[PDB]
Amino acid sequence: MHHHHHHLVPRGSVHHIKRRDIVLKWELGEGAFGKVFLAECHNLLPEQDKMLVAVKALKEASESARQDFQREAELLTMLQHQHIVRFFGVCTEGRPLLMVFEYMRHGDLNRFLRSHGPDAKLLAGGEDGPLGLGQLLAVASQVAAGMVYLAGLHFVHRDLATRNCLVGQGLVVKIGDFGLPIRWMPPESILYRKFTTESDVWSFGVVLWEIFTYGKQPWYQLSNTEAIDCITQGRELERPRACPPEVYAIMRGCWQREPQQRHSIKDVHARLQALAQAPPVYLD
Ligand SMILES: Cn1cnc(-c2ccc(OC3CCN(C(=O)Cc4ccc(OC(F)(F)F)cc4)CC3)c(C(N)=O)c2)c1
Repeated sequence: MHHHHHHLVPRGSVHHIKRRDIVLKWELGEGAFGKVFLAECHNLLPEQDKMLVAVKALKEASESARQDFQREAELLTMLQHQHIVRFFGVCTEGRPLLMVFEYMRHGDLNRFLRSHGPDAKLLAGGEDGPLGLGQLLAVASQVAAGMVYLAGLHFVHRDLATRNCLVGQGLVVKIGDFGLPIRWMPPESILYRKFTTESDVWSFGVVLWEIFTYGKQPWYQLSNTEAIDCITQGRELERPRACPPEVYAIMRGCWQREPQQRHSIKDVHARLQALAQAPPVYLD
């Protein structure tokens, strides 16, 4: 499993939550493996007597999982930043074993982008304004910030996509993981299964494309095989209509064929916070 996070050592202890303090309300979507519930958490934070959390319940017993659960929990207690989905602690009192996370009310970034995009009405007869340049750049900057954090910990995500980012209380974007993302992968990751900080910056560039297409499928016009072919052949995703050349220049910097030629996430977030600060002059 996380043999790729073996080098990481958490200094702090895992917080244990009592069963009683967790009051499950109803499921958050269609959780795979676990299923995720929205729950009321008692005595977790002093300021908020009964706060809202996302609770992931583990499916299987056996030291195989019980051991994995403990390592996943330990690593998560270590990952604490404004742009990383917060982990609160675990519950071991009886079965199933629970993992408690911060509630992100607007769900994943992909649906969010789709629902705040030009094709929104086409994606909903369902319920029934497109996110502006600054709004898109804020999202883009928030994600890069999470990636600058993880690179600081020598942590490789391996699955950075808008589907794995979450939106919360007032357009706050945080990187998480819902658990082969070939379309977001660089050629060294496809062919040689080599995942580094450089592999993650490429995926960030794909995330940037996803943001500026309002959740469109990377290589949508291609099958999985067709996509692998174009990635290894050196083909780059076309600059979205919504994307200014200034933002496209960053994606291209992430997609540099040679990993050691790819633009650092520090430089990427820096450039993104600067454009996010003053949106560039762009007209379609
Ligand atoms: C409107 N709506 C419909 N569904 C939702 C919804 C569904 C599931 C949710 O919870 C799950 C998200 C996915 N998970 C995580 O992201 C854990 C993780 C953290 C860091 C992390 O580290 C790192 F580095 F990758 F970021 C890895 C995993 C599990 C928990 C939430 C929520 N967090 O409120 C919201 C909202």
